[PDB]
Amino acid sequence: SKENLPWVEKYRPETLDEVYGQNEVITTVRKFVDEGKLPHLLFYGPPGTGKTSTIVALAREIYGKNYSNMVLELNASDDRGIDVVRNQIKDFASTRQIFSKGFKLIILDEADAMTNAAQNALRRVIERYTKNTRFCVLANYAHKLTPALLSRCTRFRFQPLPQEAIERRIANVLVHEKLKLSPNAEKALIELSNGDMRRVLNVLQSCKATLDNPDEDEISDDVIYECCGAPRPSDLKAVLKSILEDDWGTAHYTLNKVRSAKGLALIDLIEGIVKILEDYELQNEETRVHLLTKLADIEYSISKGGNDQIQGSAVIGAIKASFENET
Amino acid sequence: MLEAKFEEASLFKRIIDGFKDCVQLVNFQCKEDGIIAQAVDDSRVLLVSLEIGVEAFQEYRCDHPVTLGMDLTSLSKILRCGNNTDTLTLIADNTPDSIILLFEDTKKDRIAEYSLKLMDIDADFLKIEELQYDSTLSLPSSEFSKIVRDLSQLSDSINIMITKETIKFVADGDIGSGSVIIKPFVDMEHPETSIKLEMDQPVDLTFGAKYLLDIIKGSSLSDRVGIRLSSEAPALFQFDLKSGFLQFFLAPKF
Amino acid sequence: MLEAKFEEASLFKRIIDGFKDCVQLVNFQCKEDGIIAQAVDDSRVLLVSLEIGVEAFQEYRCDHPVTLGMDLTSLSKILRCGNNTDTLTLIADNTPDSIILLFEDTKKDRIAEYSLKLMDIDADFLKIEELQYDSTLSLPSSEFSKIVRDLSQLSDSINIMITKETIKFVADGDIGSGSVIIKPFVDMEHPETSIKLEMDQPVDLTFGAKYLLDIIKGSSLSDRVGIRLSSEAPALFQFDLKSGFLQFFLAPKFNDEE
Amino acid sequence: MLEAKFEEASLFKRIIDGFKDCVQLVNFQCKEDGIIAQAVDDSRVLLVSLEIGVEAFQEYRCDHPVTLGMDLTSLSKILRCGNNTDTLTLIADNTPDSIILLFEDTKKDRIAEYSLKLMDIDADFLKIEELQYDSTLSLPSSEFSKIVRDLSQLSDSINIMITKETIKFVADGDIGSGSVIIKPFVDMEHPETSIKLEMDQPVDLTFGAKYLLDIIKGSSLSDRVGIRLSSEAPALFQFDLKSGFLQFFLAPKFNDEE
Amino acid sequence: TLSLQLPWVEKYRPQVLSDIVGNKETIDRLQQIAKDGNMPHMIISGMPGIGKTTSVHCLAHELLGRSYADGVLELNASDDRGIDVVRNQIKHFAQKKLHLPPGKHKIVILDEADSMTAGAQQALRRTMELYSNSTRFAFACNQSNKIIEPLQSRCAILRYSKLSDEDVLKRLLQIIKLEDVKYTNDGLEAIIFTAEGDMRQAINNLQSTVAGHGLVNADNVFKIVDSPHPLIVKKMLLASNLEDSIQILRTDLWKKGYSSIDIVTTSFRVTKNLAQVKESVRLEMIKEIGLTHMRILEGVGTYLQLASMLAKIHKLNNK
Amino acid sequence: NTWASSNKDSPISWFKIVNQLFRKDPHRDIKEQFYELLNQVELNGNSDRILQGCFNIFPYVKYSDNGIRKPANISDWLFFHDLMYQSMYAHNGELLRYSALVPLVFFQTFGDIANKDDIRMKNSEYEQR
Ligand SMILES: Nc1ncnc2c1ncn2[C@@H]1O[C@H](COP(=O)(O)OP(=O)(O)OP(O)(O)=S)[C@@H](O)[C@H]1O
Ligand SMILES: Nc1ncnc2c1ncn2[C@@H]1O[C@H](COP(=O)(O)OP(=O)(O)OP(O)(O)=S)[C@@H](O)[C@H]1O
Ligand SMILES: [Mg+2]
Ligand SMILES: [Mg+2]
Repeated sequence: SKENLPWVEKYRPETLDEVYGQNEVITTVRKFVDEGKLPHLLFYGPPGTGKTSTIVALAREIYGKNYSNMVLELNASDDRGIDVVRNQIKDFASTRQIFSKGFKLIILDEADAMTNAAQNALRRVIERYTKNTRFCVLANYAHKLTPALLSRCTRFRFQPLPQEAIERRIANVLVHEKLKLSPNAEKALIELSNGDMRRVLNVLQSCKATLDNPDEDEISDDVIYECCGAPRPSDLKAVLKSILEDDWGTAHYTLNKVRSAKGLALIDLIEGIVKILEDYELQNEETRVHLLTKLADIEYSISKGGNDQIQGSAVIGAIKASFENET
Repeated sequence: MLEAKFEEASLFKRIIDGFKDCVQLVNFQCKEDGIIAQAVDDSRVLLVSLEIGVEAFQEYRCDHPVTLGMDLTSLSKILRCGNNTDTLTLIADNTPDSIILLFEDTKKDRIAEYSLKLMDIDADFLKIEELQYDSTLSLPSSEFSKIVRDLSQLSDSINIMITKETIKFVADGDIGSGSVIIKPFVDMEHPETSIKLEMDQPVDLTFGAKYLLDIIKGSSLSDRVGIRLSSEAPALFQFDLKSGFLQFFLAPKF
Repeated sequence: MLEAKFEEASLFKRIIDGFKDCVQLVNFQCKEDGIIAQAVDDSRVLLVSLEIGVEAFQEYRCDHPVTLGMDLTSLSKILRCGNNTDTLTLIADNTPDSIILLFEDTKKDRIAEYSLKLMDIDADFLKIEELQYDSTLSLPSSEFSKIVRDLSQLSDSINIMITKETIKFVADGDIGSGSVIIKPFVDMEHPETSIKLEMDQPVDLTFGAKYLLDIIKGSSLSDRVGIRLSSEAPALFQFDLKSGFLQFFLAPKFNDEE
Repeated sequence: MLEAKFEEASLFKRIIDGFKDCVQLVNFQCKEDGIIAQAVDDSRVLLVSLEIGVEAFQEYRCDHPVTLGMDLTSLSKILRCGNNTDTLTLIADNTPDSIILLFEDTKKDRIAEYSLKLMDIDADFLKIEELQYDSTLSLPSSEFSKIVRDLSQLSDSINIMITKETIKFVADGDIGSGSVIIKPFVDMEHPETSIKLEMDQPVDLTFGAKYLLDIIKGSSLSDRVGIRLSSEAPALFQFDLKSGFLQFFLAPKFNDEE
Repeated sequence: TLSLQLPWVEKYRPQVLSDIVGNKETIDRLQQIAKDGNMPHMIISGMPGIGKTTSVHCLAHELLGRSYADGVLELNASDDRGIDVVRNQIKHFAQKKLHLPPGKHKIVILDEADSMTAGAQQALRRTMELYSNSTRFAFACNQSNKIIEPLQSRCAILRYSKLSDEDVLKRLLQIIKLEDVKYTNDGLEAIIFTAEGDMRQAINNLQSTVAGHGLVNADNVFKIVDSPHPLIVKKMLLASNLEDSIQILRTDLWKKGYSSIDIVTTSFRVTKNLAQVKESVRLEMIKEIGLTHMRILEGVGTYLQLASMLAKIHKLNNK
Repeated sequence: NTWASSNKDSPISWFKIVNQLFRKDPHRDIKEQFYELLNQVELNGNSDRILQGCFNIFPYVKYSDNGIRKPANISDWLFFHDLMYQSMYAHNGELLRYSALVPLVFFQTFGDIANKDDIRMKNSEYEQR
């Protein structure tokens, strides 16, 4: 049953009308398929944008419910070498369908992990067998693909999910589940997503589990922040104010009590302070240079461990010394 | 439930030898009229299809069909305990997580029992067999194996061409070309060596030698092989069993 | 000195086949009552112990014991010249630097002679055999080989469990589990196929399948295999020879110990 | 043109088995008195030379000699279709780009026909055979194979030494040394097992074991093997056919020369 | 839907050497060679999508006439091209007997010659040397340095260059005339700008824009194909003030879904190929970019690292 | 004197590139020389051997010396190269593009018009290893 799959897998789009966020590419692909001219596609974009769902729904709309048989889907989980290409992909492209009549579809998902020799062998397979089969390459990084292979396909960039589409999907999930969500809670949820539907679905399931109730109540900002462990804008701005204006010992005490009262992480506070200070209209860019350099150094040091108190004091001192040049 | 006892474990071992290597996953289904099994290779050019009727067993009981999928390699790994003469019983409940293979010698003596883990495969049996094929022919399977083994050395493609009263296998590659031409004939001195051919339309198809090589394994199950060809569908190579058959459907080249 | 002539080079070749692969160094010692040999694998979980009495030879002369160590691989490399039917004579002086293997055909015709370099090994023969084992059983060795070959595919550990009138071999791993259950029985139609069992105490030990696989080789030396198990010591698998025996002592896995 | 029909495809298959592995390119030439073929290995220490007279065939027609070169590997790849009992006909025009091998069963039934691509090789047949050799000997080829297979294990060099009424093969390497000594003898109970030796001068030559191993393959063509040795030239190992022979000329090692 | 139509790159693939709008010198050279015959061994190198494979295909077709099927041996990177293939199949084709006109020769086309192993390339030397009177070799590669010097010594070297604006514009105008498409000057200009001398990519973008919107206009071309990525990165690095570069990185690159790895790597390329600033400042900017590249490869790839990289580059440019 | 066919199909011996990295031509733009040298270092694919060559040669090269700081700046690059080379065995070789930049720092820092003679070199490191 579908009630056992996680929310990321349960709510996977099955038709092209359930893929939100991407409109300019979805309409163009629908027109390509209706008019017949479907070229070799290259879906490039960040994780969680809906490239795999888009191509799966496309193959479903093209071949019907028997998609799992008329399409050759290869990914990084499967062995994709040069010999694998030579045998499997060439035998698939050269032959025809065993279930119906029509062009074939080869979905090379996550093809950014393929060997250079494999791409060099495939770039002539795409150019030779082009009247009976098509190629779809999904990628997160366009630098791992050879320029020859990159030039044979039409590139579609999957933009991050905007506010309207992610709110539409959230409303769809809140309709499918016996769940209510606060408006400010929804805004905070959209803020900690960066256009990643996977994160939204995961944390929505997690905060529904956090409710502890038969779901007769609502999900507020407190639930989201306590479940995702993300700092609140209130505590963020309080720490920033105490760092910018208050005394050194008082700033240290404030940072300690804020990061220990809710168990917040220093890296999340660093990213939040970076995001907040990005809107600050500042004087001569030397302060911004020092701030960015020191904050990136502290983040790279945190990414390897160390003393949290020493790193917090380093953040405080870096912000203070950077702002001391603004006078 | 599944409860099928083979008189000789050898029959099942040879049947599985046929799926061996060319496919990884097999989907079995037992029911009131017997057992069927289907396996498709990754490139989807070969389908291996089995049918064993109730009469092929020494004991068969089924009051509730069971479908079960498994890794072919795991199965063959376990399929060398039959002593060939051992008795083999396939056993499974109505909602199995495993398949039990039970080998026993006549006397109570030695009992080898296995519990193979199953894989979940979306049930989707194909029914691609045709009513009529362009041409139909049968010949000794050992002869077909030799024909395939000859030509294979020359190319990765072996062409089968059929015209009135003529069957011609051809391979042409780097070192040169080869051909084997056979003609229909009835041998009364023993008709299991005859070569029959019924042609409704001349055919000319090419197959990947690597696949024909997988298919010839069926020789171990039957003296003769039936080959049905069509320009409209995958070719059918069939090896008859006592109450049953092992079929290989192979898609022609371009 | 060493002077031992085997009627058929084949017997010695099969004996060495038993040490083969599972051990690298073998320490032989000839004496007045015959020849013995011991080899222990690197992990020290397997001991291969041989005894060939004077009567197993066509000619044996010993007025002064000689101990000699050698590389098993070197020995087997040379042990395929026996034609099986050739006569084999092992020869060595009292303070040898080498061991001479002399293969001769009945007629004077062809004489293949080898001079194998010896290794110096500290003489330290083990005497780990027990007076009484918890349980003792014998069965056809080809049957034991099949039992081991079956289960081996399933796991790196094969458990042997003994209860009154019941012997059960079990393996359980990734693909699933398997078991072979045998029962004691006397076959008068030919008792070399019988399965005997004497149990003083139920036993349940686990062994590393890789080692049992090395041990089954003894089938080529005897129709039956004797298995003696104890919770106090290494298990003993024994293959009798005419005047002699080849023994394999295998330490049970502690939980992870071959 | 070339038109040679072998009664049994098996004869040709065994002949080619002899060139197999040790040489890559073979130069055939058919003519009025039969077919000859020569192949030299890359290091030029071994020459394989064949002669098949007209009488070895069931049908042979030649009104115009044809020389043709080919890759040995390609030929053997195709040389397993003979069913051994099949009939084999070699066919080629006077200026061929290919060689046709035609295998047919007695009945019209099955006809396997091959068209092998030829290689252009500068015609340069060698005629290195000597009038007289220092020593000449023949013995069963299976015996010669065993002698070679024994010694090969010990060294990459096998020495052949001949003195009055004595033939001695010797190998000496890392693990030790070995020798096989044979003596001339006439067995009337069946003279195909006799060992003849005619010595005009004692000889002592060393050959690379890898090459002698290639040569022993001829056992499948003849019961006996003739070995002719000289200190002035390559040794000749010969396997007679009904109307023909397969010869292997092997250069002695200088000290290091196969 | 039941079947698709052939793309314009394959449908309008040139079949005669006159239809090629590539480098005029080499095109007329190959045309005169096909007219007179005696085609020598050749190696055509260049960049993807400029008319290298089509050029050699047209040359072989025009030179062999109807004997193209039995006189041309095509081997791509999709087929095995190891030592065994060169030893057996290529040698059998070169030794094959074939009656040809007294001005033609058998052609062995080897696509993607830069991917052949060293053993095969070494074996091909005598293979092409002993049969240079009845078999000719034409290699098509992107990097001539990947082919060994002994092989390059036995053949001519044809280096194909980028296609200027005029040639691609003329080819696109010919395609539009042959297809009756509604277009505009700014749309074709945007297409050529996003093509970057890539004729295949230009025709592909044109066909995609036609099948997606019908009218080839700059707005449609820009909405269906993003601007040349390297150009926005160059404008970001060449910014004079820190806030402008930060806003560019935020809006154009980060808010549109461009991964940090692509941004930093595109950044490295732009710098390496930069010519506006001096050598030392370019090396310092490359050093800072490469330190950011290091941090990113370790999984610390975020917007803060790129912001710090830009800040360090500006500090270097801050005298 | 045979070298025409070499100029026609063969690259620049890594030794010749090392000697070119220490040479400045007074008659050509420094930027054009830098891009020509970058292309030669990239085409060779053996940036490590070129750098090891530069490391063995730089103490024997004539370079206007103020306090031998130039060597101190180059120790930091060389350390950057060693970190990059260690990371090539841990990570997919995207970092290989930056390996050609480290040899070019020698051209910027130690390239002089005085360096007209070719310094021959050896492999002390293989012997030391
Ligand atoms: N545009 C979208 N509309 C609706 N749900 C979406 C959308 N994008 C992602 N999702 C959800 O996120 C899940 C994962 O989507 P995927 O297509 O697998 O992500 P992706 O774009 O392929 O990125 P990868 O797989 O990490 S490279 C889907 O099953 C949906 O539940
Ligand atoms: N000069 C040209 N004139 C017309 N069309 C061209 C030209 N160059 C390329 N094309 C088009 O681009 C398609 C592919 O060209 P190719 O020759 O395969 O590219 P390439 O130059 O070989 O680069 P590769 O194959 O990626 S190494 C052709 O089928 C044409 O449609
Ligand atoms: Mg995906
Ligand atoms: Mg190309």
